[PDB]
Amino acid sequence: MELSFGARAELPRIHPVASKLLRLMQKKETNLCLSADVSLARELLQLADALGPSICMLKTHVDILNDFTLDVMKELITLAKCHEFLIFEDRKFADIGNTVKKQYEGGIFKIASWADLVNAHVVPGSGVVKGLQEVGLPLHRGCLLIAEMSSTGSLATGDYTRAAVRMAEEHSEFVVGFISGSRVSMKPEFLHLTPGVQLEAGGDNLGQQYNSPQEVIGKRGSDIIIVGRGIISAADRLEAAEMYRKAAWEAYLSRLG
Amino acid sequence: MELSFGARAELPRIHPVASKLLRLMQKKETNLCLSADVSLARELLQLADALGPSICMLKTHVDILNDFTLDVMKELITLAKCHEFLIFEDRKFADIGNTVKKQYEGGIFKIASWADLVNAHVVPGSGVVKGLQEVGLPLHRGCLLIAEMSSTGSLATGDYTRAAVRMAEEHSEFVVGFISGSRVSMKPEFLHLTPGVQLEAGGDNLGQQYNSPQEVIGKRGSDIIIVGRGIISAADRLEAAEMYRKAAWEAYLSRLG
Ligand SMILES: *c1cc(=O)[nH]c(=O)n1[C@@H]1O[C@H](COP(=O)(O)O)[C@@H](O)[C@H]1O
Ligand SMILES: *c1cc(=O)[nH]c(=O)n1[C@@H]1O[C@H](COP(=O)(O)O)[C@@H](O)[C@H]1O
Repeated sequence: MELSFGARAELPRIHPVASKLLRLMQKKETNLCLSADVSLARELLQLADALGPSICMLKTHVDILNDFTLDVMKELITLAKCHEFLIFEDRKFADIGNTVKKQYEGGIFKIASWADLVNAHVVPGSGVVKGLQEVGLPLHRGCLLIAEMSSTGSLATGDYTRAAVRMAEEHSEFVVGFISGSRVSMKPEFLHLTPGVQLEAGGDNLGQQYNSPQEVIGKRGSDIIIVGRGIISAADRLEAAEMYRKAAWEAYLSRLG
Repeated sequence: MELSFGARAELPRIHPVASKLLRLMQKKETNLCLSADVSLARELLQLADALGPSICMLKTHVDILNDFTLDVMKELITLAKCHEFLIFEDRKFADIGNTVKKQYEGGIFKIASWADLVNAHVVPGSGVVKGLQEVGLPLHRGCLLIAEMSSTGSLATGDYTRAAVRMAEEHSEFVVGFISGSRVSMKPEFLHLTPGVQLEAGGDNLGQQYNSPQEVIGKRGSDIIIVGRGIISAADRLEAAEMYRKAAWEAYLSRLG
């Protein structure tokens, strides 16, 4: 039974951050997450402001921003609130629980302070979730687990993927979904976000593989497309965002009915 | 056919960074890596200077330093050059090649500018290495691949571990060894570094598991112990560093002859 995003936002077991996301996706007719892979704060903020109305989420790698400051993140939060999107830091935590707690809370980035969502690899065991959870829980944050990767040679397959799904189910108080190439859980309260998405066929020279919105959302049953270069490399990033938005939304509509 | 660290440093296929590390290990009679998990630059620099004579390597998590600057790294390098230890940033890269490249060279940390060694998870496939290599090779750096983890429920086992070893052998121009719990390659050009080490049996509250230096170096055939809290939490950190050094060094001597 396929439910709309709006309905899924009202599921009994839904995390408040997931419900906030699903509600705005429904309101704005977007299941597009912009992967804002830029190195300048000015470009990041200009993108967030211009594309804000077209996206449900903005994915960051703050560790590549050459002029990061917490004030940059303050201005980002302002735009997120104004245009209604969540902020997802793609930190891909992959260390023991005691370490990731500090990497999430502390340092120069203070990620937990501005990021609605973060994600984690499951290779260290559930301790990685337990550690992030100690920080994220009171702050009403959520976490995505990396069940599959988009890159050539990915070891996130078979039993590895299954362990990711189990770990998510076992920590549903904080884990709100997956980074994956397709649906991996049948529980509707879990979000599926998919990177490796472009309108055109291809990859890059460093192992990335691309599939289309239609394939990923329609055929593979994912919820949200994550798109970097497909948008960022366009001359007009707003036009490109709209293109990806309409693709992903219609693919979702067709799956519904 | 086991060779001393001094002999391994001279092997024809040895990477320069590994050779430099092996020679100072022999000179100083230390196969101890200090895990300097502190949140203040002052404390990082203090520990590095005080414990420098006892260690072959200092392992950092620069993303937990509340007051990182590149000047703090310039100074760390001064101490490293004075006391003769390498700097290892335990960044645990786990993203696609295109992204890790920028995370290694760029952002606020400029890791590649100051870290002799970094490490990477193998889960994304070999693109994670090819990306890092593009930055590391020009800068004369080395990389360790994460073949096994110390934590409860680690998925870095069996075929995953084998994939890590193959990935290393196929990228021997940049990969100089492994993060592992035991010897996983029979090639003497590769280093093995093992975290999860304490004199006493135990673990932490978030999935860390500990084995002793004698078990890890002696029985399991690893080269270098990585120790954080075992030293930092002791009342006398110098005496603590010396106990771990002497344990690890004696275990190496006994295995050798
Ligand atoms: C994360 C996990 C994964 O499996 N694949 C990925 O590509 N990523 C991150 O998503 C973004 C893809 O951007 P693009 O290829 O559309 O430009 C990127 O930031 C990568 O780190
Ligand atoms: C990295 C990989 C691994 O498998 N296990 C690890 O513990 N780590 C890192 O090593 C350090 C262990 O420190 P301690 O438990 O001796 O204090 C820590 O920095 C962890 O991130």
